[PDB]
Order: sequence, then structure tokens, then C-alpha cells
Amino acid sequence: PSGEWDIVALPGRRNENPDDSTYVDITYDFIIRRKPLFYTINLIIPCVLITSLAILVFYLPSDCGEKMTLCISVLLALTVFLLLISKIVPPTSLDVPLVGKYLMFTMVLVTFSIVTSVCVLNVHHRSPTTHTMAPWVKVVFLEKLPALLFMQQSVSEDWKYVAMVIDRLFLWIFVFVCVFGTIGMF
Amino acid sequence: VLYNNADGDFAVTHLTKAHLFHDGRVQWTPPAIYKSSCSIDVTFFPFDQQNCTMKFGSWTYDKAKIDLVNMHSRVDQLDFWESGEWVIVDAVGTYNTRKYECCAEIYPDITYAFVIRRLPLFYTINLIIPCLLISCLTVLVFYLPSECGEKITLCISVLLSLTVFLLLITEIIPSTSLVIPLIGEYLLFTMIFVTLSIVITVFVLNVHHRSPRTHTMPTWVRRVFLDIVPRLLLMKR
Amino acid sequence: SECGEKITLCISVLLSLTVFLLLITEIIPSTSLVIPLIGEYLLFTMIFVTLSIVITVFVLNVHHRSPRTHTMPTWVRRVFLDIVPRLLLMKRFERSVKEDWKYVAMVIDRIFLWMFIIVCLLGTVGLFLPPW
Amino acid sequence: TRKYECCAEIYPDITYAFVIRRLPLFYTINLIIPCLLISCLTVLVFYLP
Amino acid sequence: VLYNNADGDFAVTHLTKAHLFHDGRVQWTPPAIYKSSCSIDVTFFPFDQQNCTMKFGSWTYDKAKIDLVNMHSRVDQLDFWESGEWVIVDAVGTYN
Amino acid sequence: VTLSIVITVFVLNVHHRSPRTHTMPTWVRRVFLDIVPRLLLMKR
Ligand SMILES: *[C@@H]1O[C@H](CO)[C@@H](O)[C@H](O)[C@H]1NC(C)=O
Ligand SMILES: *[C@@H]1O[C@H](CO)[C@@H](O)[C@H](O)[C@H]1NC(C)=O
Ligand SMILES: CN1CCC[C@H]1c1cccnc1
Ligand SMILES: CN1CCC[C@H]1c1cccnc1
Repeated sequence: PSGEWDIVALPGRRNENPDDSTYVDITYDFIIRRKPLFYTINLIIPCVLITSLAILVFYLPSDCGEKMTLCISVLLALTVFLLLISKIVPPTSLDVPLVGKYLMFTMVLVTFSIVTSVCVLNVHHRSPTTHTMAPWVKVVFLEKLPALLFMQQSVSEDWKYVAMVIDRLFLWIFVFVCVFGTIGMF
Repeated sequence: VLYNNADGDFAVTHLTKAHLFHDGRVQWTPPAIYKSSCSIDVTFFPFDQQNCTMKFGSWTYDKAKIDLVNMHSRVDQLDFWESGEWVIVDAVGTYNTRKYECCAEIYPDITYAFVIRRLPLFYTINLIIPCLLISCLTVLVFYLPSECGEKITLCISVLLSLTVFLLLITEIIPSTSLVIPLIGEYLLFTMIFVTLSIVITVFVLNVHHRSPRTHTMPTWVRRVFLDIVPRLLLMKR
Repeated sequence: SECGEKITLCISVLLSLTVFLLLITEIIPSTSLVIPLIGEYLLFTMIFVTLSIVITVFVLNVHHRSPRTHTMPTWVRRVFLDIVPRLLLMKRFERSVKEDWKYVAMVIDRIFLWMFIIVCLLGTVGLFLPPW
Repeated sequence: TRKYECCAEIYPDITYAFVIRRLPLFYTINLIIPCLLISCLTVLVFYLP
Repeated sequence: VLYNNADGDFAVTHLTKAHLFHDGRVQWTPPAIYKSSCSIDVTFFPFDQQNCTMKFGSWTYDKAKIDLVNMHSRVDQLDFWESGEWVIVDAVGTYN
Repeated sequence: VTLSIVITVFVLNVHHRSPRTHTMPTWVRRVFLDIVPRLLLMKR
């Protein structure tokens, strides 16, 4: 027994080219199956373990001031795993491994998360004395609020409420698209 | 020839001189460098034992023309070199006979089994004690106060450090899916707990900053989270 | 403590020392007969720096706690308000208790610093004298 | 045909030129797209308060 | 041959030519590349001293026929090349 | 990006300076309170 690799069957066939009338050979084929448990417990588990933070980031409140750290850390971990999984796979541009495609999609997702996070972080710290802009936002967000099944309710607190509403929205649509992304793996 | 070669010379390749006696006796002692392939069982890393086998035998002859006899039941070690890393527990020779599909006669062979152990001081002073040290911090983050606001930094640092240790040790051991190393399982277990710790701590941190004018809901929460504190043996205000 | 980056410095130091230790274990032989002196020194420093990080998270928790939750002023005001005259440090409603709490945090931090610096200086020089 | 400093006669030779191309999928999925992606953060810092 | 090899040539493989004199004297000087094994003691790193051993001798000849005699008590260094990483403190020969 | 980091440490120092250290308002209030309509931004 070989250990990690397992043999399945050993077909052996005589190849003869009738057109050359001179070419003879015997070709053996080896169909080998990799036992998945090792790479599963060493490459897939860390990936699925750290990939949840990508959508977890939004539930962090904006006032704490730490979204940037967590998001950049997730991005860096994903880049590390991507480079490693590219170094372990043979460099063939004929096809792409599925784990690599999943990593690339979730990396695009988290680099969209970082920009929407800086957006909410900027719209949070506005003061009620400089950027009022009431009429275009009051009615639209007071109408939008029930469309999310969120609790109901000095303008600084109002901007904080606005930021909370919009990043909750983004969390909803982000988890809704991540469910479909996980379904797309099957 | 040895049946268990991997990327090496099968038979003896130096062909040095030999000794004759007047009665027809002949003695020959060639030296060689052999490369065998033994199933390295890594479960109790680093407190490990290795059982590696070499298998010598004739190739074109049978018991009806050539017979092997082990002169010494054990391997001599009078010229052994202490590798500093490995010590030989024992080396046993065994005389066996088999029968292959090629032929009809039975063929003898000699199997040498080396049972050896690894001296553990090096890996316990350079590899496992740092990871076992930094794993003792995953419980520490919860005691840190909420308002300070650096808990997520500690959690991320611990998780990345555990990932680095795990991906480091994945090189030093074989990628054999028959069994799992113990240290690898322990580190993955600690990663599961640290990931869980970070999501529950971001949950509690969000619970911290939320303001009364937005998330009041005071009915159900006060009745339960103001009477467990006595059960938890902690003073009130 | 009020800046809020001490755990950042501790983690930076510890991870950098871990990286240097892992790095040197490439270059020196994987021999179990003896241990490299530099390896011993680095492991020693790692032990003390993780002890430092646990004591500093403790003092950080001591610092931020509120007068409305963890009052306990009977036993503490006796001892941690009399160590200061011995440690050669000059002395000075809810704000008063918060100031006292911050002060006791700073004092325990200083008194730990003295012991840690003495132990570090002793462990570095007191160990490096095989040749002389 | 060429001529070397050694000798008077001319010497024949055959030069084979292989013109080949690199399949880009591997590198364009592992190396250039991550850096091109993280380059979308150099300007983002200024918008942050 | 040397007894301390580790994945290398046991004997010289170039087999250069040798000088003969009318009296029957013969001299031979082949180059070689050897790979010996050292009991590396790393305690005073990096301020370290390394003590390496090589062990030459006949293979199938006993002392009853061939008797080795060292010419120089020290190893010659006339054609030494300064490596830049290691300096030879001393090299000593011993008959055993 | 290194130009960005130097300009951002500059602006971050500008933000936190106190009225009792770096007053200098005469020349600044004329240049940095009339540039706002130029950049299409609203005032208080
Ligand atoms: C080593 O393996 C051999 C062959 O499988 C076996 O016979 C022997 O029992 C093993 N040695 C020990 C100490 O178990
Ligand atoms: C080196 O080892 C040899 C052989 O044991 C020993 O005789 C010699 O003393 C050692 N050299 C030094 C400087 O100790
Ligand atoms: C004994 N050898 C080992 C495997 C094949 C077998 C064999 C039999 C006959 C001739 N050569 C080799
Ligand atoms: C005397 N030699 C030195 C070590 C091995 C031994 C030996 C034994 C048999 C044939 N040749 C050499």
C-alpha cells in the first residue's frame, strides 16, 4: 500500500496505428485517487474558518473604529492562502482549481466590503453642524426603514442611525449573495 | 538486491576486493549507500517511534540453488555513529520465504526491521512550546474590557499565529492520510475555538456600543441579565 | 494605558521574536544533544514577554473598570495607597474614584516594571559568562 | 554560413527559431489580479475621516 | 578509502597518472572531492569552533602486509584558497 | 502610496492641533473658506 494515493484500476491496451503500419506500442493507464482527508484537514478547514469573517465584519459597530483592521486582516489571510494554493498546484493555465476560484470570488467580495465599510465609516462621523442635507435623506430612509424589519426610534445620533441602517442593509444583501455563492460550489 | 529501493542503486555498485582462504572459503564486505522507503508513522509527534524495514534477497536463484543464513541474529553496532538526532532501539533480522506469480519454486529473503526513536528535546524546545504558549492566550481576550477597543486585534493576531504554526508544521510531517498528527489536530481545535471566540466577542462588542435611543428593548433583557450576576457570584452596583 | 496600544506593542514583539526563533531553527542543525545559546535566550525572552502580555491585559482591565461596578475600596485603599511612598513616587464625586482607579493601575504598572527590568538585566548578563 | 578566426574556409550551420507563447490564465488569476485589486485602495484612504 | 562518507565517492574517481623512478619508486597525486560528516557542536553560536574528523585507511589489507606512515604531522596549505567564511585554525594527523 | 502616507500624516496633524498652539487664522480663513464653493461642497 502506498499510503496517501490509492490505485483504482490498471487498464493496459495495445495501441496500433493502421495508417503508419509500423507503429506498435503498449500503453498502461494508471487511474489514481487522492485520499482527501489530509488536505481537507489542512487546506479547506482554515479557508472555510476564516471566510465567514468576510460577512461577519459588518455586525461590528462603527463607533468602535475597528472595521479597517479586521477587513484588511481577512484580505491578507486570503491573499496568503491564494499564493500558497497556487504554489502547491501545477502551473497549468489550461484549467483552474475550484478552491482558487472560490478564493478569488470571496476576495473580490471582501475588497468590495472594504470600500462599503469606509463609506459607512465616513457617513457616520459627520457632525450635525456641517453636512445637514436633511430633506433628501429624511423621508427616503424613514420610508426604507420598515422595508428591513428593523426597530423604530440631536442629529449626530440621526447620522449614526443612518449608518446603522445602511450597513445592516449591506449585511443582509451580502449574506443573501454569500448563500448563493456557497450554493454555486455544488 | 533489496526490494525496497526508491531512487537509488539496487545492487552493490563499488566492487571492492575480497578475501580467499586455502580451503575454498571467500569473504566479501562491500560498503554502500542504500535508500529505502519505510512508512513513517507520525502520530505521537515528536515523541515518535519509527519501524523501518529493509528487505534483501537473491534475484535469479531459488532455495534449490542458493540458501541464506543470518550469521548474527542482530545487527552489529561496534562502528555506529551517533547521529545526535536518532538512536537505534533495536535491529532484528528475520529469515523468510515467499512464492511469486512468475515461477514455481520458493524464494528466500532476509528482512531487517529497525525500531528507532527520536530524541525529543529539539522540537520540544523550538517548535511545540511556542505554539502551546501562544495558544494559552485565546481565553485571555474575554477578560479584556470592552471599551478599550483592541480585542479584535488580539484575536486576529492569535488566529494568524495559529494558522502560521499549522501551515509550518504541515511541511515537517508526511502528507499521509492514513492517520492524522496529534499536534495538527490540537492546533485545528484551537483554531475552531479562536474563530468562535472572535465572532462571540464581536457580538458582545456590538452589544456594547448600541445606544438607548436606538435599541431600547428593556423588558425581556433586564429580568434575566440582572439576576444571573448573583448566580455568577459577582457583586451588583 | 489611556492611549490604548500596549497590547499592539506586546503582540508585535512576541510575533517578531517567534519569527526570529523559527528562522534560526533553519540554520542550526536539528540536533538534540545540546541547545543553541541564542535559542535559549530567545525562548527565555518569549516566556517573559507572554508573562508581560498577561499582566498587561490584567492591568488594562484594572484601569478601565467603573466606580459603579467594581468599587471594593476597603482593602485596596490601604495597600495601593501606601506602596507609592515606598516606591519613591510623588503623590498627588465619581471622577475622584475614577482618578483613584487610574492611579492604582499606573502604580501597579510601575511596580511591575521595576521587577521586570531587574529580572531582565539579571537574566541577560547573569547568563552570558561562559568565556569569562 | 559563417567564418571563424581559426580557419580560412566557411562553416555551415542551421539555426532553429522557436517562437512560442505563454498561456496567461494561471498568472492572470494568481499574480496580476490580486495586486491590481489591492491597487484600488491607494486613493480610498483620503475619503476616510 | 575513507570510512566517514555520507552519499559521496568512497575512492578517487579521476585516476590520474603517476610517476615512476628508475629505482622502483612511485608517486601518485589525484585530486578528489570528499563529503565527510562532522559532529557539529553548536553552543557558542556564532562564536564557534568546529572539530571535524576524516578517517582514511586501507580496506582489504591488514597491518601484516601494508603499514601506513604519515609524511607530515600537519596538513599542507600551500595551495589554499581563502573561502571567506572559515579559517583553518589547525589540522592534525594521528596514526591509529 | 508613500506620497499618500506623508500627505495623510500631514493632514492628520493639521486636524488635531489646538486653538491655543497654532492659531494663525488670518491668512487661512481667506483661502480655505472661499475654496469650498470652488470644489462643489456645501458649507454649514
Ligand atoms: C515492526 O514491523 C514489523 C513488520 O511489520 C513487525 O513484525 C514488528 O513487530 C514491528 N516491530 C515492533 C517493535 O512492533
Ligand atoms: C578534536 O577531536 C579529536 C578527536 O577526539 C580530539 O583528539 C581533539 O582533541 C579535538 N580537538 C580539540 C581542539 O579539542
Ligand atoms: C526472484 N525474483 C524476484 C521477483 C521475480 C523473481 C525472478 C524469477 C526468475 C528470474 N528472475 C527473477
Ligand atoms: C578490515 N576491513 C576494515 C573494515 C571492514 C573490514 C573488511 C572485512 C572483510 C573484507 N574487507 C574488509
